[PDB]
Amino acid sequence: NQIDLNVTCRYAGVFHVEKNGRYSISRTEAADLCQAFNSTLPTMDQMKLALSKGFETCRYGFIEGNVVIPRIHPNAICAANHTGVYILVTSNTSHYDTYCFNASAPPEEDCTSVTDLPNSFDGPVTITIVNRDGTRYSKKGEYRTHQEDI
Ligand SMILES: CC1(C)CNCc2ccccc21
Repeated sequence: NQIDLNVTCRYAGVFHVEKNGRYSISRTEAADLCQAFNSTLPTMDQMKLALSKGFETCRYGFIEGNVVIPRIHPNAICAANHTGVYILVTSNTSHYDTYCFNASAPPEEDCTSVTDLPNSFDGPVTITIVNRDGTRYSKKGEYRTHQEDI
């Protein structure tokens, strides 16, 4: 009963969260997960500021209202060479990664490790935050509030 949450640097308080290293988060689980990080889904404006601070990924993830990939550098295999906040227009499917926004974060690039999920609740799941440098923080708990997600 174990969940890995892969997280990134924060950029103006925005970071990327990838569940179990695969597209596997629904829109409702996304909201709950950001809540567990005392965070919210970013707005498009918040994402655009993050991007300007140096944030890019090669993964689809939820923000408030859309599924996007922030791109700085054009790369053929990431959002088809687009730069800027690329918006997913057409897809059959509903599960992606998520982005989260933490207002308490530093204003620009913060590439320190994440070492807590301060707002997770009581539960049976071993939840592991995995940083990009491999550093890990684990705790027993739960964050999903929708039965359909469990
Ligand atoms: C950069 C990213 C999301 C890419 N997929 C693997 C992984 C693992 C730990 C932290 C971050 C990542």
